[PDB]
Amino acid sequence: MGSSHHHHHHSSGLVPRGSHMSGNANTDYNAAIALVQDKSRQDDAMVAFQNFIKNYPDSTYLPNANYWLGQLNYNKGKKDDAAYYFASVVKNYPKSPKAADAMFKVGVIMQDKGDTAKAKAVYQQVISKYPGTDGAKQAQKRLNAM
Repeated sequence: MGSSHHHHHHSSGLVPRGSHMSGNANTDYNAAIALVQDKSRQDDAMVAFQNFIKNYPDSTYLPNANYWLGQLNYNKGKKDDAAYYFASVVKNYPKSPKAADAMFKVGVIMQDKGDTAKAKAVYQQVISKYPGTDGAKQAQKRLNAM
């Protein structure tokens, strides 16, 4: 009918039992969504990360796992869909690098759609607004180059 969202598969294993982080969401998610980046795993990410952004509230990168999706899903030709993905993560994660990163990268699609005039300003923003962050770092090139 439409009940394809039963809460399960939350405990994968390990369960950090140290003073440091173990099973870093950073790494496992960067590994999940690295799939989106992977031109052979664009779908395997959507399945990977679905585990992250929806089924891993417990994981730090719950929001940002969507980040990697916000950039890459866009570059998948979802110049619409991930464009809002970013909007979601930049929103959700105020402290993520994604707020910058996809500010930069989804900050990129604009020109693709035709806001290299307006949205180019987006870049200028990350550089100064998101300064020295994943986005501001790469957006600096767009501020200077393109």
